[PDB]
Amino acid sequence: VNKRMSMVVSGLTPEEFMLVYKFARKHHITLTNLITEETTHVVMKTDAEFVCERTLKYFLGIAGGKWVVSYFWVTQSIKERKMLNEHDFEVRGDVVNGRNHQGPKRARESQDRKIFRGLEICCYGPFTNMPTDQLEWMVQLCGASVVKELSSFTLGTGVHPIVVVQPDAWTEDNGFHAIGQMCEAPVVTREWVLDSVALYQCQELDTYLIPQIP
Amino acid sequence: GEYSRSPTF
Repeated sequence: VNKRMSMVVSGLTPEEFMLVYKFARKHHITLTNLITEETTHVVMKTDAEFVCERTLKYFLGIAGGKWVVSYFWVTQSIKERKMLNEHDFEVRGDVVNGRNHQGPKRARESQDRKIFRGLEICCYGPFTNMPTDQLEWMVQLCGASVVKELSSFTLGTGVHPIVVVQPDAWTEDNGFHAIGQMCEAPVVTREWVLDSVALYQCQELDTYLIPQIP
Repeated sequence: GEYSRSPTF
């Protein structure tokens, strides 16, 4: 009714996850395996310096502005058997985008100023290892307005259109270069979003832009 | 299949 503490995990072996479950059980702690607004805390497997790989849950918890923390929180909490403070075991960074980019931290604070605010996005098919609808959710949670087809781009002039795709995901079709024809709006890779999100700050479209053909 | 792993990026 007022406050709750649900959880998910990610990057965990089955094996490890059981000692999680155990703890959760112990401390009257909710735990789901599928993630939502309801989720508050998000546990990740890390290195000693709280650096982790980039799983889908990783990305989403940050976007949500959720408490992203290391498994070592638990192992320690277990060691003491005692509810240790989460804050300390917050994630500093990840493998790709720096071991201490403080992104999740930044997410938590920078809520008033959601990175993709003002932006219309058509997560244009196709993709892998995260379905569009998820990707779509991700950006909504970073302020983005979301579009379902190319035509449907609201036009003019405050609003910014942008197109995202996962090109390698295109079976026998180098067709992503034509999109420049389908609409004049920018075409960028997923990478942009992910990295934008990983740091919680909207990135330069340049690096991630995608050649087009007229 | 007793599997299986979380995807990375």
